Amino acid sequence: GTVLIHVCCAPDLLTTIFHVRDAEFFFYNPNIQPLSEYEKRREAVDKVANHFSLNVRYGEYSTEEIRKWYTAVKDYKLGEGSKRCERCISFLLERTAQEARKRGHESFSTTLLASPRKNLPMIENIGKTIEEKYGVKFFFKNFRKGGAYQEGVRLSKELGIYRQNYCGCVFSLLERRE
Ligand SMILES: Nc1nc2c(ncn2[C@@H]2O[C@H](COP(=O)(O)O)[C@@H](O)[C@H]2O)c(=O)[nH]1
Ligand code: SF4
Ligand SMILES: [Cl-]
Ligand SMILES: [Fe+3]
Repeated sequence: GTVLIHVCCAPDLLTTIFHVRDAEFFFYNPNIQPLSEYEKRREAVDKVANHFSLNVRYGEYSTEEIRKWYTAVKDYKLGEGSKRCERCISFLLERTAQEARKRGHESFSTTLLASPRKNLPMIENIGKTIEEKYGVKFFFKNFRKGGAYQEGVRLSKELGIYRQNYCGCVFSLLERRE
């Protein structure tokens, strides 16, 4: 009855932990470029985990791992919200479900469900598709409900947690400029 929860960023982790109790977290995001930004986001997650004694596992981040992600999304390099993001989130959640099976967790989820930008129907579709493939149950919750999003905002402010202004990939950084 344990869940492995992919973590995109510390602000969305803060929103999520208002609602989840006995979870292992999995910080895996080869979509975040460049390395300096990956490390800044990772350190914010580490700060939250130390503050609240969370159990966080950190996934692979390497030139090889980034190349695998880029292959998955390359054919739609379109805007945010399109087939490119469907491929990106499926890549992240596939790796998470793989890890969940390896570590004995019967369920998996993602803090992307707490992000106000993301498309919840798209994420739930991806999660349920991956559930069918790996036999790890996808746990869906609107993590922003119950006032948790605003609750994540005030914890982020009090803790001094880095709050990014682009989704993470190079494409989203360019779309930020335009
Ligand atoms: N700082 C912060 N970023 C978030 C949060 N939730 C999702 N994000 C990500 O940060 C990106 C910031 O993009 P923008 O704020 O320019 O729209 C979003 O598109 C999303 O991918 C959050 O709660 N706080
Ligand atoms: S905008 Fe976000 S979800 Fe879409 S491809 Fe880039 S990192 Fe992935
Ligand atoms: Cl995010
Ligand atoms: Fe996030």
